[PDB]
Amino acid sequence: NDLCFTNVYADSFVIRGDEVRQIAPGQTGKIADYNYKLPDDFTGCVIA
Amino acid sequence: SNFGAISSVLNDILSRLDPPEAEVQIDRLITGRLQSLQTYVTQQLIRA
Repeated sequence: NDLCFTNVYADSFVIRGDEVRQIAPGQTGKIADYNYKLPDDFTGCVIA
Repeated sequence: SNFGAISSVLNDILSRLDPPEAEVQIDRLITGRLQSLQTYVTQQLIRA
C-alpha cells in the first residue's frame, strides 16, 4: 500500500494440496504443466 | 572456464536446469566472458 498499480487481476483456482507451490515463477509441475503458468516476473502474490 | 557455474557450455546448462534459475549460471558466464573481453581490449589499446 504505497504505490498505485493501475490494473490487478482476480485470478484463482484450487490445488492438489500437495503442490501448494506450483504457483511460483517457473517452478514446475502439473499446473505449470498442462493446467496453468506463472510469468517469470509475476509482480503478485499467491495469497492462498 | 565456467566462472563458477556448473559448466562452460551453454547447450549443457539449458538441458539440465530450469529457466527460473538458469539465468544465474548464464549471467555468471556472461560476466566472466565480458571481463575477459575488457581485459583484451584494454591491453590492445595500451600496446597500440
